[PDB]
Amino acid sequence: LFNSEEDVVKMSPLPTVENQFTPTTAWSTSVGSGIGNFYSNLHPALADNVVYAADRAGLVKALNADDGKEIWSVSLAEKDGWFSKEPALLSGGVTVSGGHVYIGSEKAQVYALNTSDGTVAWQTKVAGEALSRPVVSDGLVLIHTSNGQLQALNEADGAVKWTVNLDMPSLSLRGESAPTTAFGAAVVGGDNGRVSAVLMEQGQMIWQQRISQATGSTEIDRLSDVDTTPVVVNGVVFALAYNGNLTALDLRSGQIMWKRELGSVNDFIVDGNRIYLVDQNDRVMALTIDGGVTLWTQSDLLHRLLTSPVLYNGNLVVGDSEGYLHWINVEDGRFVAQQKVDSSGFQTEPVAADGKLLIQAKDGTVYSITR
Amino acid sequence: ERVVYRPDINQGNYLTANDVSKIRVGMTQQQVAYALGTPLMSDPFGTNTWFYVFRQQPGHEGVTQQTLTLTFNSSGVLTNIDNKPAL
Amino acid sequence: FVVKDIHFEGLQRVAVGAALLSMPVRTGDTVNDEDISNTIRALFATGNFEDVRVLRDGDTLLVQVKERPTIASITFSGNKSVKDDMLKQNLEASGVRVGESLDRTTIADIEKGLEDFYYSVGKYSASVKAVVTPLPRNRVDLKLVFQEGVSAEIQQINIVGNHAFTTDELISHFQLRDEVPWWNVVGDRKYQKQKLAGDLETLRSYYLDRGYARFNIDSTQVSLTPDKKGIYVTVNITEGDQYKLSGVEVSGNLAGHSAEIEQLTKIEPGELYNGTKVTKMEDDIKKLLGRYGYAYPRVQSMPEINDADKTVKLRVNVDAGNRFYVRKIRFEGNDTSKDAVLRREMRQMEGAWLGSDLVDQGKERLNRLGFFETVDTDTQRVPGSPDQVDVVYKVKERNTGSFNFGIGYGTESGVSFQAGVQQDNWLGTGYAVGINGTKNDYQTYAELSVTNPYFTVDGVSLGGRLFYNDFQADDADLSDYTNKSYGTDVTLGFPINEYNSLRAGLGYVHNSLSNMQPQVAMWRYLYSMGEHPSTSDQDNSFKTDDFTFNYGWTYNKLDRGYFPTDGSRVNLTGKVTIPGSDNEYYKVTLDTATYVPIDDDHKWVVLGRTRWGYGDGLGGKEMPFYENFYAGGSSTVRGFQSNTIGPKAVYFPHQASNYDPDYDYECATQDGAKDLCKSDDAVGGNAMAVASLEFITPTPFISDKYANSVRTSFFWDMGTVWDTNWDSSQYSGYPDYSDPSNIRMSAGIALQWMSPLGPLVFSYAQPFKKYDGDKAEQFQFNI
Amino acid sequence: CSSDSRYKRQVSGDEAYLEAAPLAELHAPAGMILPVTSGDYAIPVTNGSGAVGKALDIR
Amino acid sequence: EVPDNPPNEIYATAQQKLQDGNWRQAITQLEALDNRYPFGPYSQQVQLDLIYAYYKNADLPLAQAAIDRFIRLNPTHPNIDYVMYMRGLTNMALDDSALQGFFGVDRSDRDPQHARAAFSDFSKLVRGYPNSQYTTDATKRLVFLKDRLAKYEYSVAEYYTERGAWVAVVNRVEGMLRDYPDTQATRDALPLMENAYRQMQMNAQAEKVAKIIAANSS
Repeated sequence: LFNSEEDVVKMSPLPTVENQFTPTTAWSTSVGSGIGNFYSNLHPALADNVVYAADRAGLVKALNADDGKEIWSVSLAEKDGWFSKEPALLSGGVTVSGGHVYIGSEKAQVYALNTSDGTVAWQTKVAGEALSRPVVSDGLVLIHTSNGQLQALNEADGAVKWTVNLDMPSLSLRGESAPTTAFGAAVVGGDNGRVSAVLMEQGQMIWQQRISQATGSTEIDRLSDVDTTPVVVNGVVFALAYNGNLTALDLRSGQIMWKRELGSVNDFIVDGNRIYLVDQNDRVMALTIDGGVTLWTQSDLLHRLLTSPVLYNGNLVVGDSEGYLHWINVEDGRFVAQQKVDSSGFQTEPVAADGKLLIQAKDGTVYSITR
Repeated sequence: ERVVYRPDINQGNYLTANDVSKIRVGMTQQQVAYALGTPLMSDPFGTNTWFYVFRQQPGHEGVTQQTLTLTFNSSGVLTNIDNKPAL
Repeated sequence: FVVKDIHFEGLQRVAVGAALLSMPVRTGDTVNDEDISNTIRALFATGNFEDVRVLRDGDTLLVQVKERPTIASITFSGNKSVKDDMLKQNLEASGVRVGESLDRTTIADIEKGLEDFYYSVGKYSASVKAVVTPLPRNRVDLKLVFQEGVSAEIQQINIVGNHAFTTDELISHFQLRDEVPWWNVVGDRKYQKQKLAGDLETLRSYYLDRGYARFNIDSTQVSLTPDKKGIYVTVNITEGDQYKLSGVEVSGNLAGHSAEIEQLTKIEPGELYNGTKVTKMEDDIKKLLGRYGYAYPRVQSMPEINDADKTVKLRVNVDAGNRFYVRKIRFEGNDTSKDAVLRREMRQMEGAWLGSDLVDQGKERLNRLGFFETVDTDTQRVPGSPDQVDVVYKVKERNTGSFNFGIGYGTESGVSFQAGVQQDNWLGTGYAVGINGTKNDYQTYAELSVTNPYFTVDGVSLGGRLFYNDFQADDADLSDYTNKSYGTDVTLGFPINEYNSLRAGLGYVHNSLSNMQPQVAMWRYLYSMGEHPSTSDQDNSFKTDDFTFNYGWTYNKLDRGYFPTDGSRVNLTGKVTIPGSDNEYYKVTLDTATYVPIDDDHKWVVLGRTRWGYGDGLGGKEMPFYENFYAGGSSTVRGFQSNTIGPKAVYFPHQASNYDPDYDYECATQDGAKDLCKSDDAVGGNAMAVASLEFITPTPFISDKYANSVRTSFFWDMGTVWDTNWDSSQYSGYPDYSDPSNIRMSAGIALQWMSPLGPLVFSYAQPFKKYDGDKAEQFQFNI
Repeated sequence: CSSDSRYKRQVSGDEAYLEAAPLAELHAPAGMILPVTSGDYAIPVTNGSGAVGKALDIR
Repeated sequence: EVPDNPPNEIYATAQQKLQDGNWRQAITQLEALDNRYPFGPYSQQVQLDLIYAYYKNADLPLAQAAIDRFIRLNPTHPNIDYVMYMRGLTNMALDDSALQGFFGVDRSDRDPQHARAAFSDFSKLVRGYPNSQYTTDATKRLVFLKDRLAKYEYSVAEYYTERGAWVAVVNRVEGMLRDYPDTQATRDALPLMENAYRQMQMNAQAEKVAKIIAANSS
């Protein structure tokens, strides 16, 4: 076993460590089996000066975002049913919108947890569990669930505004579509390497736009999890295909303004014309909004376990499941700081909110990070 | 034989009492074959003659038999339903 | 331009004219300039061509074909878990092989399809690299390079849309087992999507038998987890709102067997619906029509599932065939054995209807043969009347002959040897013979044992066995032990039922002894014989001619005669003497071998092999001491040495054995260790109770093409042999075996190695507890 | 080194099909002649010449 | 052995290791002759030499594949007269083989599997090459081939007579009838069906056979 089962391929743990602005934690408030090693789109937010934190198999916390000491905690480990004390099992993120904490759960169920205490301000089961985090918006609980459904529930009680189908998968092509609202349309990505827009009023397809490759005869890896979410610069949608092919496209029609069918990208942010991104090999590039003009790039992150990148403390910040945080020179690609603040590591979206930079790690959980 | 146990010998391709009623003298081979099928023995060098014989042996006792021979003409039109019992 | 001479450069595998006929312009055709370009591409339609340079010398064609013909090898690297032939199958899938039209255009298409094969394994994290590497003058090697990162494995099962049934029991139904702990270690792992489809019905039938007759699976979402291993799965199902089987209205072409059909439709109207029970009940009718000749038992149902009372109503539409389908039969795979011995190993007769069981029961007897590799058949409906189904009995036959070892002095200490071998139907003629014998300075043993198992057509088993043991244990060829013994065994096989079978025979043993040992169990037998010689010497002789009567009986409902896995065969046998025998005694026994499936897929089966035996005198006598019961060594309490488990006698105070040699074979003798020395060898008892409990273990690391007839098994081995006639006053200061509790203990593993002259059973057993006088060789090699 | 038993080991074979002979053919009376040949039991009996048995050449 | 050499150098060593008795080498020559040069001028003669190297090394299915190869390499070739005979001569030897022949143990009631295959190919020879040097050979094989099938099918009609499925007797006897009239074993099966008739009280149908017995007394 120990000297026999061996066959691996390349990986880099952490090349290029820097501490030019020496990074710290703003506080550490580890919650438990939070995000977990388990792949699920439950991830925290930061609001109300309250770290509304969670365990995905246990306690749903709320912690004072000064020190992360507890505002409240409840447990959505559902205590009865045909499964009889099943754990929390959260598929959608910690969507704290108003006095509810909306979380898509892996019961195919969406609990709005009342932000004052954590009582379920409403619950409502949806068609499939939340492949994307609940985009609670405009009275709608807009969720790309696992079956490629866009559901819209009421965010006050769960009254289902609609449930429409998105760009389908083939097996479960986990294209995080995260159905945004732009130009009065529920703007939403895809699973087959497509993208679309449907109506924000009833889920009425404004247009469906195939972008690029997916599984089946132009197949992509099991690692492909690519967030196909629209980042709409309102006239021009910027979104990914499921093979990570970057695309500028119309919102009224989905007509491709330009697309990188050269990109195979995992995480992406459009920072003005500075499209900072994370490729399949966790390789970082700064593209433009005209195409793929590399403003800068980085292989200091290359074959990593990265999170989404964020502009914070003047640098591109990104964690990894190796527990390293990485402050990247937004000028060019270099570490300006590196923080190993955990070892269970990060796959959450880093929440640069309440003035902080909130992450919940996998099991070495919630840390606020600063430099 | 001073042995009372004999493993029983059986043999079908016969006619039941229901089978003889399906046919009568006049019916062609086909008409019999629509009624009874074709037996697993016919007259190889003689005329159309359809041999449906039962055979069965019991333990230490005498062998049963129900031979039912369907002798047609050359046209196959039934001419003789020749039933023959055991012995 | 019209060509006078086409110049055909670069030709190895394809012909010159095969190029020229592939040229749209031949030598002398009307040549166009695009036809020259068509002479480029239509030559590339050979597939063996790298470049085709159709130039013309004014009009004189010069076609410089560069070639990629026969791929002179294909090589592989990095595929530790993956067979190269499976990758060669992908090359066979992509139309390329060794010696083929090379295409360097499909290299990634290979490696994609290799990865798409590596997909279908249950991985994707693996490297693939077809490398086109040249071989003589234009030929090539296809070098294949692999860095296999990780497969995929069962991680998570999400079931939404279930309303009653816990996924823990559902994973317990399915083969999505994903837990092998470190201190609670159990079971295995490693996903395959081909198991998944059966795991869908392992849910579905499980809902079907519950009543869920509106059960459907809505959808299924198996996680493409960003790790290239992670298999989580969301399934959406619609539970099925349980129904009651509430009435059977079976009809159709019931062939007049409607009441017997109604016995097969004896249901409870209103119990929770079980379509699986409905499913097999149709097959009972298909057996019932199969019983009555109808090999066309078209029996379909309609479960009119009534959702208003939450019930089911059972329409069943039946159609029979005709009776006399068994027209004739064929027998195949007897190129070296007799056909008719297989035909008399069969129950269904030609010129009859279908007895659906009798072909299988005949095949069951042929399964109980064990001189076969395969028992199967081909049951061909010959087209014609509905009385024409012929039956090819396609079967394969197995190995023959097996020598038995134990021989050796180095082949240097005189002319001393051991033989022994079996004949195995005598080449499929119909005569199973097994013959052994050994002539040394210490013995001269003769034996034969032959049966005509079908001396008559019923299975009269003309089992003729002989022996001549001139056993001459050597101190001067006397003075250790003399016994010349000789005689026969003719014993016959009886039909009792078709799984029941009696045995009876008679025996001749004339033992002729001299120089008899001082040990009490002889002498207590000698005095039970009423023969009282002097025990301080081995001067003592004995001439006996015991005439016994053999008898026995056999059960037969265990599977195979060479590799069984389920069932049992009871082996009752015994002997008793007659008025006229030179000793009046008996000896009875029974041996068991049950095959109980731990795994009912028979990768784990209980093999309870036990042995019993008892024999004493009929009155005023005793059973002879050579008829006492032994164990150890190769026995079912192994790891010992042979005849080490059992009672232990004591020599009487002794002297010269008619000259016991100078300090050799000490038997309380004058030459060493005088005056009531003891025998620590298993002299055996009048009672036998020994056993082995074996458990079928699979072998994963072996090519299972031949490990399938290799049976490795674990055991504990324990047993007791003792004498109920044993003394506790002359074995008062000695091992007493009057008690039944003389229980030995051993454990270990055996390895049956399937060799082409019979399987080879080698076993390391380890005696845990060994009782009085046991002697051990833990490593035993056997047959 | 073998008496009655053919040293320098070999495997058993067959050529007796040419070395055999036919048997008596049917002579059945009238009305009792069924057709008695099917398939290539009707031998395509042709004797365009050349050697037989062991005498036959092998290329 | 023998890589991409001169083919005649491969072929000389092929003909040499044929004449050496190194058929296992000569096979490996004639393979490496056609592994490199299957387009050789004697590549059909290679197949004639391969079967010659196969049969003298007792490689009947390898011969039979090379027989199929000679068909698939040259289905119009006149040396199918060898090869279709060799197709029989494989299948004549492919059928039965045992060491019980010194004891006189018959294997004509063993399975005539490739004998039924040799029943085709020897007849396909004397059909396809009714003039060949192998033709006078193969016809006499077919004489015993139907007679091997006689004692094959005679062995089971006795068994059904021992079984007492008298319909199954007359089925094997009429199959013995309707194939080979030239066998005495059918004329010895002649009372058996008649006895099976007489057990089935088709004594009259048996008496039809009794005059056949009267006609087949000579």
